[PDB]
Amino acid sequence: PFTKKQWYDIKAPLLFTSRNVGKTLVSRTQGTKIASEGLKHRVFEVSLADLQNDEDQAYRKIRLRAEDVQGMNVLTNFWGMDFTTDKLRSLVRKWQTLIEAHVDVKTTDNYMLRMFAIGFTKRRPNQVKRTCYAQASQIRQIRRKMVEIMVNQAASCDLKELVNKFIPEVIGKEIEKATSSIFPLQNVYVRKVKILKAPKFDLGKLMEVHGDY
Amino acid sequence: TFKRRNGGRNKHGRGHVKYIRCSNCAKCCPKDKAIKRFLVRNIVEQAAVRDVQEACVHDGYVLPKLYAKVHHCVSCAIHAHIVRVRSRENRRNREPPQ
Amino acid sequence: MVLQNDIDLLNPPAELEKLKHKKKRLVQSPNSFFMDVKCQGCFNITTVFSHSQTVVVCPGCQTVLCQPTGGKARLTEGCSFRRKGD
Amino acid sequence: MRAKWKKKRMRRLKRKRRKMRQRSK
Amino acid sequence: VKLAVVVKVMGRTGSRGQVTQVRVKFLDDQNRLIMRNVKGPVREGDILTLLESEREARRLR
Amino acid sequence: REGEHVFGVAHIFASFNDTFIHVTDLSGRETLVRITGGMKVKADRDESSPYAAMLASQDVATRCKELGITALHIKLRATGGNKTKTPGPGAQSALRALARSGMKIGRIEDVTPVPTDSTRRKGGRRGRRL
RNA sequence: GUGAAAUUCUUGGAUUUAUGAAAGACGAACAACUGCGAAAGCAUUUGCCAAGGAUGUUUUCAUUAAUCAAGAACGAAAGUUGGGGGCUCGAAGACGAUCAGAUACCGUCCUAGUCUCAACCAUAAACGAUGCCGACCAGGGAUCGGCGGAUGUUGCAGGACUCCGCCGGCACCUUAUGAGAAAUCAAAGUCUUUGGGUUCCGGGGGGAGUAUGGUCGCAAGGCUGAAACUUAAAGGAAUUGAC
Ligand SMILES: [K+]
Ligand SMILES: [Mg+2]
Ligand SMILES: [Mg+2]
Ligand SMILES: [Mg+2]
Ligand SMILES: [Mg+2]
Ligand SMILES: [Mg+2]
Ligand SMILES: [Mg+2]
Ligand SMILES: [Mg+2]
Ligand SMILES: [Mg+2]
Ligand SMILES: [Mg+2]
Ligand SMILES: [Mg+2]
Repeated sequence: PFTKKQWYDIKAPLLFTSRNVGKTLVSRTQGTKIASEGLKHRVFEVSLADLQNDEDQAYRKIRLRAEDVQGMNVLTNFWGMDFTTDKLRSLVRKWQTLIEAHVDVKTTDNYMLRMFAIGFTKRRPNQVKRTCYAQASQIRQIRRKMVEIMVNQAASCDLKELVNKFIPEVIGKEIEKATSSIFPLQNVYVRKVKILKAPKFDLGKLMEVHGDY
Repeated sequence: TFKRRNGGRNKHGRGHVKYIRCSNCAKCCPKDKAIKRFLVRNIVEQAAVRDVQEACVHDGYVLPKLYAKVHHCVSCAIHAHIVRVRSRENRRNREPPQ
Repeated sequence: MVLQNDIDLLNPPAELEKLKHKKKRLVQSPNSFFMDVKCQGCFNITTVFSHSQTVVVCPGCQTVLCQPTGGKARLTEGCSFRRKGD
Repeated sequence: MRAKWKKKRMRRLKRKRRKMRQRSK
Repeated sequence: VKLAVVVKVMGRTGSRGQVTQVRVKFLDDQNRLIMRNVKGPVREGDILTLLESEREARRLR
Repeated sequence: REGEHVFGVAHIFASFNDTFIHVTDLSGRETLVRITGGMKVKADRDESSPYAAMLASQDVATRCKELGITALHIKLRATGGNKTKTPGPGAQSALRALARSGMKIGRIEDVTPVPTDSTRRKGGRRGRRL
């Protein structure tokens, strides 16, 4: 807010559609407060609706991480994908079965991350039962299917494809239709992703997923 | 004199049920006995939605909802008019209003 | 269906006892039977219990016939079923 | 008078009597 | 100083019933509808002055 | 530039005692203007009143024009945690004045901290008796 | 923080915002007139270990059974002995506030405790205020587990759904022709037209679950448990007023 500070602009990764993401501040050069080190904010919450210019995906949230500050830009990278409280609170309904699964899969880039999936039983078109529950011996099989599908689509090439299958519902739809032999399982997708560990900066692989700025 | 057949709670076929805390006084009440409600409301009300519509950057932004399950002890529920005292014959009426 | 005043306990309807519990019938009777399962090929004479509990085999290829379940043994789709009686 | 507090008073009397009796054995 | 015309009267409210809660719209901007309270006698079709146009109200105060 | 909106984040924190309007950078590690409802009133009871939040929102609107903050992301929250979770009385007016004081609003979310299962709430087992 | 304030924190930066690590406790929403267990009680995932009800059975033994003095297992919370842990909350204590007074209700800081391991205690409105086993006697729909049949849809024999039936369970609704002092109860019915089996247990209200003895416990205490004296009522259900 002072007469000092510099107006930097963030750069979303090339994987999305729009790279311009707001503006940010930093102390210019005062003493030991280096601008390069001070701009390692490393967390930016966006909606993924702006990054795709489509409004129906506003329920999502993308956590970007500032990796390297260069050329008055910040050059962020993926650091997480979560949900807004609105969608999660809207989904959980009474007279229903909630199934939650989670795994700790690992990618080739040594990006240890944790994935969470959430699912709900679906009533049939001709249903007079007012509850639509499931037996625990069935929800356990659903959870096993969720975990095995998660570790099947993961454990593959770099995270680029992993987020390429996150902004669409590829894991969620695959789990949905791989469990129809047990229950219909409506509204299935990845609740949130937590990055447990990053390998290193690696000094250059970030520029392979960024444009010319 | 037994005022209610179920004793004022909803316990059958079990001996113990964990409690909750009333949202107004923080008094421990059994989960089945507590008066539970689910309130769903707009973040901004009708007087506010008009002024927030044009203030929104894009017209495609649907206004967000908020959902809250609240629990009340009998004293707080009665004092807050969540549930009134009913007549002896109307006490058995478990039908929700409308 | 006023009450048993119209029906006769001695001579009750012959179909209503097809649905009561076996113990609760006028005379207790089993609900099971024996069937001579015929495979797709030869060796079609093997006799098995309806509510079987052991996974029976066939001399030819062991031709697994039935799986024991909570009730009637799960005959395979390939094995043909006909019943023998007294 | 609440019977709970009457029971508490009785317990206090009992322990005081026990102490008095232990004094003289 | 945003003159408003009383649009409907929502019955006398308050401890003594002295305040009367009404709905008004601005003469500068007809389409904006607010709720306020007024002392004294008020009938529909009247024009009422004010000082602060941002204060809101509640139904059946 | 003009038209295209520079976005800040308003961390409205409306309890039953105060009302914080805190505008930060997208990261949240910066701070543009942080004013509570208690700054604009001379009695520590009226801090949570809607009019104090109205005044504080007017001041944040005045401050956030000189730096080019042309739109806000609102993250409304309440006490949260193990305590009360509904937003305070001043939550709406503080928002409403933002709309009225020529300020653009982006996404509106609720970020009240909810526990999956909290520690013991204060007051005792019998609760706060009046 | 409060109806309102103060005790307390704070320009050495309190409150607030973002990131990260650690610690202990706790398992929201899903969660129900739903499930399991002898009761107390039991709610994140996964693996292991033994156990259990119900269902199915043209498997087996053949009265092996029901209830039980004595005698035993288990038994919320608080409490006791040590070791660890010690986030939050919080008996005792202190302070602020209200008040004629406030050793209380309202605020804040907190000790034992709240968590866990190895031992003790043996009590609760431990309640369905309703011991266990067996037979019969109205109807109805819903629901949980298993099984039998029919049925025609699923981005998929079987699973999900629909319909009928049987056994077992938690309950619910209507009505006595039943019972009851009544509230009410489908069992609290089949009772002067009194008898299916068996265990425990009450004899007007106090004194009193007190005294003492016995006995278990480190203790707090538990089990067993009177008498003198006093009293004409105490009490249950419903009714009309008054508040
Ligand atoms: K209730
Ligand atoms: Mg099923
Ligand atoms: Mg009463
Ligand atoms: Mg049971
Ligand atoms: Mg109990
Ligand atoms: Mg949970
Ligand atoms: Mg269940
Ligand atoms: Mg004994
Ligand atoms: Mg007892
Ligand atoms: Mg069934
Ligand atoms: Mg007597």
